Amino acid sequence: ECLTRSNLKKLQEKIFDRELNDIACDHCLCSTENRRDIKYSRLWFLFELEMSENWNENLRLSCYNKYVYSAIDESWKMENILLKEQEKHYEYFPIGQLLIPN
Amino acid sequence: AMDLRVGRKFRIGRKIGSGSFGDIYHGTNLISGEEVAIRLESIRSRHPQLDYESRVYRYLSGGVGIPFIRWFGREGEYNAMVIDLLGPSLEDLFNYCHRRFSFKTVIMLALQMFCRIQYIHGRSFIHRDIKPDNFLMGVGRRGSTVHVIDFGLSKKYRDFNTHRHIPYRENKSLTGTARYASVNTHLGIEQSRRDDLESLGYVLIYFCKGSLPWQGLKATTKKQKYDRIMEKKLNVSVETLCSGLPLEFQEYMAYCKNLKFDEKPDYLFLARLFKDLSIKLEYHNDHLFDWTMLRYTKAMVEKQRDLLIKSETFNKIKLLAMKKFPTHFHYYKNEDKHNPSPEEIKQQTILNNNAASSLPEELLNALDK
Ligand SMILES: [Zn+2]
Repeated sequence: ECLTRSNLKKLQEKIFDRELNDIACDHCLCSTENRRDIKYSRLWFLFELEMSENWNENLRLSCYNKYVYSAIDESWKMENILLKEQEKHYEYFPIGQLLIPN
Repeated sequence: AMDLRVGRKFRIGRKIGSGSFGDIYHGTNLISGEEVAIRLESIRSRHPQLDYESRVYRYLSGGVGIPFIRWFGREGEYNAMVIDLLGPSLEDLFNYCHRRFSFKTVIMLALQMFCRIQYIHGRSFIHRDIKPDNFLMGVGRRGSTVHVIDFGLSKKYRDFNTHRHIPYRENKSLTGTARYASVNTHLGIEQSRRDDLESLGYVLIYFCKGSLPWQGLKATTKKQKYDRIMEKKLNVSVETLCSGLPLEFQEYMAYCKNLKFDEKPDYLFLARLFKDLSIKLEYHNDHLFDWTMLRYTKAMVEKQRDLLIKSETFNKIKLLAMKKFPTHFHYYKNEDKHNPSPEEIKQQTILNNNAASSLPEELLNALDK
């Protein structure tokens, strides 16, 4: 329960083992072949996974949360951030940029 | 044991970064499922800064593009600060785009970065650590918005009661990143508002050209390195520094370097420079950055590639994006030593249109979309 260097390390090992081995979709952006191309994990996790294959959820929710977090704990909740408003003090965000064609 | 929490309300997930203060984790609010970022700092650190940062963030709260603090406090052997989950930094996206940004993207970024710095200054703070790494895009529908982070070196430049500007002082140590540090910072002069803007200027030039002239200088020690970067900065004219760029960049740098120590910047003049440049280049306000179009083109191409079945692979995607969005992608040319006109820059539109593409079959599929 308590946050220690060791508990953190063990959590990360489980998360990354799932991430590396168990994301079992067939999406190009989710794939290990796509990831192998990028050096800065944030460009994958916080940028390319913003895209949406089904046009309802992004891939961080539809795939990462399913095969990693949910696999660790089924009760681990993640909201759909694309259902949020276009918020008043934010630049307009054209949603089409996330909607993967075909 | 796999359920690690901070502030009793947030659950720690995937590590997403690692700074000199400590590490950064993706997290989620346990009740709402809202995504957050959790920064952890060991209390064993010799230069603790998270407590200070959390107070500066809270003080600045409500400004556009200022991350909202959800929580700060001790958890075990760490201090933890929970904020809005943000996307990649501009340095990250710079790498994504293979370390050149178009003029349209540089202008889009400049305008937002101006507003952030203007806001911070209006709250009596200077940032003092301006660099691409400390500006991050949001996620979700906040993804068009530049945010500013890392207030560890920030300080107030004026007294609350009197609004008296901090006194001019010397012998001050260079505390930020050397690559973007203002000249006066190298000279050990107290930083003020002018220095945030000068550093921002260096960042914008860096985005355009891929590098700054004082990168790659070699030295035996750290102080030697800082001094050599200093001497390079002292001896490169604004003309030389901004060669090959629209004159607006040179005008920006000359203005910022000319500011007196306690002088209030004319932020509107600086913004107008780039807004006007954008109008002259006929860039539409469509919120499409380079990476917006590169990511979209890549996803679309790779999916078609999969149905059909590096730097070279990236370059092919970039070529396709530039053909699809020919008026968006105009770049600095290393050969240019003059300052190009808007019509001259817009020649690249025609180039982008007629750029030959390598893969016949895949293109036929992209066309048939
Ligand atoms: Zn997937």
